[PDB]
Amino acid sequence: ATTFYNVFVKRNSAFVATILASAFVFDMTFETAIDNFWDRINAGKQWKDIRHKY
Amino acid sequence: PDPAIALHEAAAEGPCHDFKHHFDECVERVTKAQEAEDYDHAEYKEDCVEEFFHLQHCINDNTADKLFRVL
Amino acid sequence: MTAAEHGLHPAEYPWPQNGMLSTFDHASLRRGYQVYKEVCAACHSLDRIAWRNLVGVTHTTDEAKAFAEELEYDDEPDDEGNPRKRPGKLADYIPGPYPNEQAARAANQGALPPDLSLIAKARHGGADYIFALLTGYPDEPPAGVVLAPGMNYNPYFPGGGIGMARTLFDGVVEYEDGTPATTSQMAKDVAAFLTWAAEPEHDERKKLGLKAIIVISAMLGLSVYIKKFKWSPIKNRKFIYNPP
Amino acid sequence: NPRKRPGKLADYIPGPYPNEQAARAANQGALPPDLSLIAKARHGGADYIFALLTG
Amino acid sequence: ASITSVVKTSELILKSPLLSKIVVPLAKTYVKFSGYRQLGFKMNDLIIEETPNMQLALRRLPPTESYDRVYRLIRATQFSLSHKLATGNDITKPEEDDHYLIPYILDVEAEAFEKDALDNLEVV
Amino acid sequence: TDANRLFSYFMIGSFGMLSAAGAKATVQDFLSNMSASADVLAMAKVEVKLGAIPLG
Amino acid sequence: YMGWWGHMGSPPQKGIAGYTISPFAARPFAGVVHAAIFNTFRRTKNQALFVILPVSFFYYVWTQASEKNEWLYTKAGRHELAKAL
Amino acid sequence: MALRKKNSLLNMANSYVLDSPQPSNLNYFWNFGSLLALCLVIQLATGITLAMHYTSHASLAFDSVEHIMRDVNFGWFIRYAHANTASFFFICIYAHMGRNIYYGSYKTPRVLPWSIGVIIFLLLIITAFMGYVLVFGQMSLWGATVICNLVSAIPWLGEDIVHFLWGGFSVGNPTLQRFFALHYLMPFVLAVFALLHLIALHTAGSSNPLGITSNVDKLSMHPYYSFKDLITVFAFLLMFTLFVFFSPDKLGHPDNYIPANPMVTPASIVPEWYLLPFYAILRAIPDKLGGVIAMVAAILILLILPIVDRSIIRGNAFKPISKLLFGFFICNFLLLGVLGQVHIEPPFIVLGQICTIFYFSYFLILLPMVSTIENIFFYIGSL
Ligand code: HEC
Ligand code: HEM
Ligand code: HEM
Ligand SMILES: CCCCCC[C@H]1C(=O)O[C@H](C)[C@H](NC(=O)c2cccc(NC=O)c2O)C(=O)O[C@@H](C)[C@@H]1OC(=O)CC(C)C
Ligand SMILES: CCCCCCCCCCCCO[C@@H]1O[C@H](CO)[C@@H](O[C@H]2O[C@H](CO)[C@@H](O)[C@H](O)[C@H]2O)[C@H](O)[C@H]1O
Repeated sequence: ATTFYNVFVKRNSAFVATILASAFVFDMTFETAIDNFWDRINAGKQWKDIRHKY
Repeated sequence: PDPAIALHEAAAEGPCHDFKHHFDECVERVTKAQEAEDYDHAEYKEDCVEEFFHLQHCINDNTADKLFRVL
Repeated sequence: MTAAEHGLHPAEYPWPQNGMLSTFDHASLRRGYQVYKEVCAACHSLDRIAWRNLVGVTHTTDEAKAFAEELEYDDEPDDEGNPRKRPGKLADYIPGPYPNEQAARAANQGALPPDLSLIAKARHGGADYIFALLTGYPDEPPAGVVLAPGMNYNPYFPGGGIGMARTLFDGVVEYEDGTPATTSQMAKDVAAFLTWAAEPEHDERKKLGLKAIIVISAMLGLSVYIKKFKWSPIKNRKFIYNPP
Repeated sequence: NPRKRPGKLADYIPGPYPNEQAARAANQGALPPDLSLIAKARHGGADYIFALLTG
Repeated sequence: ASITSVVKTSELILKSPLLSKIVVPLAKTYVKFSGYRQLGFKMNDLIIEETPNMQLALRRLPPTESYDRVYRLIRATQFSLSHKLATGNDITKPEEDDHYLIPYILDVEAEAFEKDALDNLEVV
Repeated sequence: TDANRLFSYFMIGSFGMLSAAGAKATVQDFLSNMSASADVLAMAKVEVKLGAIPLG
Repeated sequence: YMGWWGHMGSPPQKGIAGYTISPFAARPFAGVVHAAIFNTFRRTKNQALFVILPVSFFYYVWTQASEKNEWLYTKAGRHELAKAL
Repeated sequence: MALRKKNSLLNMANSYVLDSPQPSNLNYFWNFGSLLALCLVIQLATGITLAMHYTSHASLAFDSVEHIMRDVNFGWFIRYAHANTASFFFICIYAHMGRNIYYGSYKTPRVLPWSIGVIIFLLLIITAFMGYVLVFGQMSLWGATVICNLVSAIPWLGEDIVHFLWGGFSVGNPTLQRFFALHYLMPFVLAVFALLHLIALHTAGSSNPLGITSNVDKLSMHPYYSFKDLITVFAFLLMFTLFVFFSPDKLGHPDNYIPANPMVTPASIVPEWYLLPFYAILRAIPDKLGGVIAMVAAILILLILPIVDRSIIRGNAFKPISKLLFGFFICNFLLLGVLGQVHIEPPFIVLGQICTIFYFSYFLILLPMVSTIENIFFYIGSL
């Protein structure tokens, strides 16, 4: 736990780098997660669901 | 056959029966008044729009959800 | 004003797209386009929608190009500078039934059928108003209403007398998906379609709003923790006073 | 239906050709420019127009 | 307004038996509802001080009174920001709500208003 | 304890992370308005005849 | 009227000791449950009349006015409307 | 000496946003200032973006707004953000003015920031009105027609002035192009006045909810108010998000999605919600010129608060009668708003007149009376 602090938080350069890398990962995964969720709650409604008829 | 036809009829006979009666009474009065002569040379000509709105507004409140459920 | 002068206010129908997380039903949008094409387009334009807008919403690229290629549009002049027509492309706008307002009014006993591209945003009520209006022609006008010539009674329309006659009757359209084309079904579909036409970003907008709501909520929660954390020295300050 | 009217003072002086293509077709490919600004649109101005027409 | 105005008008009211009979009970209630005592203020602590006259009156306070005032303002500011009220000894009791500043501001203003009057004197 | 400080920096850092993710999303979406719009992108794909064109 | 740090324009302070603790040493949300419930109730109760009185009055006014207006533009209200114009 | 204090440029930022000494007890109503700064930034960013897509010609304006909605990437967002943030700008500005009236921020020594503020409020009204015209929908046109025909009431020269502002005999292309240029410019002027009212305020510093001096107990603007301002920024953005993404047309009027038609007059010319109180005041006076003067006076009368408030105490925290009077004043200002959108019919005609009298009588009669009486009650009540 001290180790975690020392590595990622103590130096601001490290902390900001950790924040931006986290932001990148969050951004990518959150996009994917919302996409899947949105497709499930709107199932059979969207173009992707009816496109197969054509 | 249009689902709305039956739902509107059911709502008129049921929850909006009081409003149905008002509109009916109104139409009776107005038709009778139009039947009488020198109606064209009267100051105020009565309509039934108000009663119609009350009825339709009621019917819509009792029907909207049911109608969209069968489409 | 009298309620007549305002028009009857339309019911709140439970549209598929009502609801913070709900998109349009695209199968309804497609059916609604077919109603527009077979019924409304006789009198009403949809000038702000291009063939490309239907692609990936209601139609595949092939179906939409087929629709465009059936029409003739004004090309650039030939080499002798004579005017020319070309077949339509996806970037073309859906063409109107009348060349100008005057032609439109002449065909409609003076009344000018508005463009429908924005009508769902341009009337109080939106889809509900369009649905109510198309389904709201009584068999007989309320006793004592005097309709102007070429007007039809419709209580949802302000003033009661509308220049547009009832147009949807059971089986005026034959839906390609086997859905029974009842008056109410066709009105629901076309009203959905016109709502999409007015706000084509609607599906994307609500998904991005969901993301925004989530992130901004989290940042709001954290901002409150951080504020309370930074302020705690000031809130927790205590004094001891010894008069000098 | 479209209609024509007689011109009024607010009307612009009308061109001899309906479009560029018609213009070029009538002039063995060359496009006679509009002259409304030609005196400002060439180095020389009036002198250029005078020299060209007499030269 | 001037404190002089407030003081003079109040004295007119306290003189008239009728007026005092109806106004003094109201004013006591008003001050109870006002609730400045629940932040440990004395009435005079609330008078607007960003005026040259009031700045001068504050400079004329005896050092003790001045130090006490600074503590009451700091204490009240802390209760304000905490959204707490005074409890116990911090609540100003009616007997402790003394007009410590009114004498000083009345003297400052007396001179300032005399100065204005005398600037407008006409020899006869 | 280091545990104690680390917790509060996890809150500050989460807030910085969402702010960074939110700012990227905001900037990227908002500036994309400047990229070619749908009408422009449609006027690509020009089709041309070849029957008109003589040799040389 | 306001200075800057070092000469803010405070009357001289003396005899006040201020104490506080570090944000890292404090629980920032200490007694938050008690405050959210009991403190908010106290503060709202103390201010309730100043909101309730004007809101209730103006809502009543509006309600009366909107109901009269609605009634005047009915059939029943024809005569009263004729007089009001 | 630290760089932020040494360097002239940095020192100016420092004096406003970092070392600025603030009272330690400002409550959340002191956050509307920074929200109005955020609104002003969002409006500049979205506004300049829309200007890159908008065409000011009347033959193309409405179409250019449709192009923004339909073709420009995220154009829908930029358009709705700009339109809704104009509503939020007025919510925040009324809140900020409300805060200033309730806490007596207009009293000495802050009369100058207050008076400049009243001008900022006028510029915001003008800015938002011109922006509304740029869409060139039915409400745009009929708004410009009616509002610029109020100027016709100016005696002798009124008609001439209207034609000069329109650039023609009716609202048309010249009017639209000039409103575009001015609507672009006015927000920069508004920003400068916003900055002037802060520079003016810097001499006294912020007032505080107790209305006492804060010279005794100051807090640096950063980090305390920086982090407090983030809470309301996120609260604001949550409200913004609900409107912009989920209900973008809730605050607007559908009539503006019909292209301007000088022939057809819309059902109802009602202004945007935030102008409605002033509109109600104008309708209350039967005379055309009277109405216009009253409407302008309803804004300029704020300039006399420093005179008509006779209290020896700053702000309403401790003044129960003033708090009640202020409650009635604020609710009446909302009732005026509501009366601005009803039809000119009984019984709202008389009601609108009474509410207009109440609005003015607050500044002219009640506040001077009530503040005088409270002075006497504080003094007698504490003897
Ligand atoms: C043959 C004529 C005709 C057909 C078919 C027609 N309309 Fe219309 N429509 C009109 C005319 C004319 C008006 C204008 C009426 C008026 O302003 O009095 C109009 C008005 C409207 C309005 C707006 C009413 C308003 O509030 O101004 C909507 C919405 C509308 N039509 C939608 C449709 C839809 C949807 C269909 C068919 C699915 C349709 N119309 C079919 C002629 C037609
Ligand atoms: C763009 C519009 C405006 C912006 C951005 C703005 C911004 C601010 C800011 C940041 C402050 C200091 C912080 C605060 O107290 O909230 C402030 C204070 C103030 N503003 Fe505004 N303001 C604006 C409009 C107005 C208006 C319209 C008025 C008055 C009608 C006004 C009057 C004041 C006053 C009197 C203060 C001092 C209040 C005090 O701290 O006691 N401002 N403003
Ligand atoms: C205080 C700042 C501003 C306010 C209050 C404001 C307000 C408005 C409003 C109310 C509209 C009508 C919105 C609509 O219904 O569509 C609008 C439109 C517009 N504004 Fe602004 N505006 C501001 C700043 C700016 C700035 C700086 C620009 C820079 C050019 C700008 C450009 C536009 C454009 C181009 C339009 C027309 C496009 C449209 O309606 O969306 N605005 N503005
Ligand atoms: C960067 C330095 C340049 C100086 C000007 C920049 C801005 C500036 O000074 O920012 C500050 C953060 C300021 N807040 C306050 O005064 C403030 C003070 C006390 C309490 C709180 N809130 C409570 O919790 C505050 O919010 C603010 O939002 O005022 C903007 C309007 C200023 O913009 C301008 O005038 C220029 C232009 C963009 C309008
Ligand atoms: C201070 C600024 C510094 C310079 C940074 C330069 C940033 C400019 C980048 C513009 C990039 C846009 O690039 C494009 O972004 C949009 C979102 O906007 C993404 O689009 C994706 O999400 C959006 C919503 O967010 C949907 O409409 C779309 O269906 C989907 O594909 C694309 O997948 C990407 O191709």
